[PDB]
Amino acid sequence: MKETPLSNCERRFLLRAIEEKKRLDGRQTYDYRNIRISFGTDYGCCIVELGKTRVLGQVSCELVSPKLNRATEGILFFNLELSQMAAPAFEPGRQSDLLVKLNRLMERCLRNSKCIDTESLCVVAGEKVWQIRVDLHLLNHDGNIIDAASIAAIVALCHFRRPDVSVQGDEVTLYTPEERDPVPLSIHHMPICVSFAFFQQGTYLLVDPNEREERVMDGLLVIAMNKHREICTIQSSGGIMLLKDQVLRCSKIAGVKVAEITELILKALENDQKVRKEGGKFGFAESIANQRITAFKMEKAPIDTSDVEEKAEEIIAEAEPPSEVVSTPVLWTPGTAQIGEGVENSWGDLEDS
Amino acid sequence: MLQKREKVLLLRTFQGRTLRIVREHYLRPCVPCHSPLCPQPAACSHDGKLLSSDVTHYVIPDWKVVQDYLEILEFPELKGIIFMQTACQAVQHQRGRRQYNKLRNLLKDARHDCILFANEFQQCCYLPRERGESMEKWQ
RNA sequence: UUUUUUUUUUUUUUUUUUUUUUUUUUCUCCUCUUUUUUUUUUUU
Repeated sequence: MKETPLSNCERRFLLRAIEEKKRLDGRQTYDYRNIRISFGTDYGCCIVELGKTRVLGQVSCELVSPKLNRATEGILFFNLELSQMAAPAFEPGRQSDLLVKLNRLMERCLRNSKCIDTESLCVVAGEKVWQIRVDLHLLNHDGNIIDAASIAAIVALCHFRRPDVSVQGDEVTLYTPEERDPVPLSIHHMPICVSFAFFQQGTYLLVDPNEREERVMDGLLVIAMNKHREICTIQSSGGIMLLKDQVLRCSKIAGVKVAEITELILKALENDQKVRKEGGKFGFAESIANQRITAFKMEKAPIDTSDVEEKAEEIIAEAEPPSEVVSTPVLWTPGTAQIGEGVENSWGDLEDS
Repeated sequence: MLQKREKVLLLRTFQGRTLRIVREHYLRPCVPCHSPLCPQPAACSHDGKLLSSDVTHYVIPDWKVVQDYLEILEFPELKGIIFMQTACQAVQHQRGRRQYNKLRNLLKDARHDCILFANEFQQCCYLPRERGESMEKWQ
């Protein structure tokens, strides 16, 4: 199956809007759709919602032997993924020219910026070191997959907490959250992606576009830039043909937006740590809105486990015992034996000769 | 203008793996000579540190006289020194970082008569190795 | 007192695909000065 086609009335209406500098959902040009984060119970797991998009991030680490060369660092996998349920079009092996540009954007940003400290993830050299592995999934496609994926990866990496080890002399030991407290990571900076869309041959631009606005646009400009004033990647793409003042304007815009987004992320992580430290209840369950028609909650229930013995006993007692015709095995010659109705002759011989 | 040539190299990595990396080299017509008797000013215009002619002579170590005897050539009475870039490269690739930093401070200083010359970037002073050789003799 | 005739918007649709983070170097390196090394003891 494919996705519904685009009519010729919506295109005209969207372009009349864009000309008039008014958007569908009311938000003006330099705005984001507001954000809403939610944390799991075990560390390094979050659900970010930008507008109506969803991404699931989950970090996980493991101890391996560090290849050959680079004997004093650790490796860092990544794996974006697009879930068949995100949108009709996504198909497990039929959208192979978006996955590549997305994985590349994500990896170049996160791994070339050098914000994670992969220096201090060794135990010995030439021997076991930690191998982290980020994982993202797209749940609901409504445009701007990469801003949400980047914020998700950031939060998931800034909420993880490793295991921890004791090393002295030439001897290892591995603890557990009851034997020793999990340990945080070291994060230099916060690289946060921003996207721009261009409309009718660069004459207008719109920040943070959604999926209809994504189908009425010429090309896209992405500018990934960590906090302070330091750019980390740019990738023009789509169908665009650019000037030189516009890249600078865009860089300013991305500066502002990454400032605001980092503000938000820091505040949310702080609130989450405060909640976890007070001693209250946390998790995916205690996030479900209760003021809403589509939610229902039920505490525990002993059902009545008073009768199962009797029923099982009568059932076992009330049925026919195994019968008693026992079969015999036949021996032809050591190596082959037969059981069943058998064959008339011992074996065939000169049947046709 | 420039004239491309090549330079092979035999780098030995820490794991015992050697390789014949090939690399580039671009000659030029006019390497500045940072002298006050260069018979044409404009072609290089001498935009740097520039000697003043009072000396009797000029002494150029070949490579070793600056490799080890360097500690001599700081006395502000010595005047009229010019370093061949091939010696500088020898000391850099052979004597670590301390001697090289002392040499480069020496150069980067308005107290002595030290300059540096682009022997290897000049179009008729460069010479390629030949059958049967060594770094010393070529040097 | 001025008749009769001069065609027009390409035909076609019922195609198979059995992969997967990365990717590839840079050398040897003078740590300055009262010492053996003090040590019980009690109040936390």
